[PDB]
Amino acid sequence: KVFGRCELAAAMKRHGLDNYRGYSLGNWVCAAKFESNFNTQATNRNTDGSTDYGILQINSRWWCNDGRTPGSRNLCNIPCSALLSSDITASVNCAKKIVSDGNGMNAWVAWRNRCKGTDVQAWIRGCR
Ligand SMILES: C[C@@H](O)CN1CCN(CC(=O)O)CCN(CC(=O)O)CCN(CC(=O)O)CC1
Ligand SMILES: C[C@@H](O)CN1CCN(CC(=O)O)CCN(CC(=O)O)CCN(CC(=O)O)CC1
Ligand SMILES: [Cl-]
Ligand SMILES: [Cl-]
Ligand SMILES: [Cl-]
Ligand SMILES: [Gd]
Ligand code: NA
Repeated sequence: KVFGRCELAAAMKRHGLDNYRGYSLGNWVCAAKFESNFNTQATNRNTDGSTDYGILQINSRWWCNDGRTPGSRNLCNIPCSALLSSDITASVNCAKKIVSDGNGMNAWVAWRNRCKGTDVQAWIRGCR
C-alpha cells in the first residue's frame, strides 16, 4: 500500500505514535516519507546480509525473522513479511520497542539526516 500523507498521520495517531517518547506526530510522518516513500511493501538489502522491511524500514538484524540473516535476533517476535502489510499495526508496535531502547529516532538514518532540527510540523499541516 502507498499511503497518502494525512491518511498515514491519522493511522499513526490512532495507534498511539503521536508524542511517543516525546516525539511529535510530524517526526514519524517525516521518517516514513524518507525511509519508504509511504510504501508498506518497500525492502532494501544492507551489505552485512540483513534487510530493512516496510514503511519504517525495520532491520532483520535485531527486530524480525526472514530465515536468511544468520545468528540474528527477533525482538518483535514477528516474521519480516508481517511488516509489509497494508495494516501498519505490526510496524507501529515494532517501532515503539526500537525508539524506547536508548538511541531514540536516531535508529532511522533518514530521520537523523533529513528531519532532525527541521520544521517537522510541516508534515501534518492541513490534515484534520
Ligand atoms: C499537492 C500537489 O503538490 C500535487 N502535486 C502537483 C505538482 N507539484 C506542484 C506543487 O507541489 O506545488 C510539483 C511536484 N511535486 C513537488 C513536491 O510536492 O515536492 C511532486 C509531486 N507531488 C507529490 C506531493 O505533492 O505529494 C504530486 C503532484
Ligand atoms: C512544491 C512543494 O511541495 C514544496 N515543498 C514544501 C511544501 N510542501 C508542500 C506540500 O506537500 O503541501 C509541504 C511540506 N512538506 C510536506 C510534504 O510535501 O510531504 C515537507 C517539505 N517538502 C518536502 C518534499 O517535497 O518532499 C519541501 C518542498
Ligand atoms: Cl508535529
Ligand atoms: Cl534468519
Ligand atoms: Cl529521545
Ligand atoms: Gd512538500
Ligand atoms: Na532476525
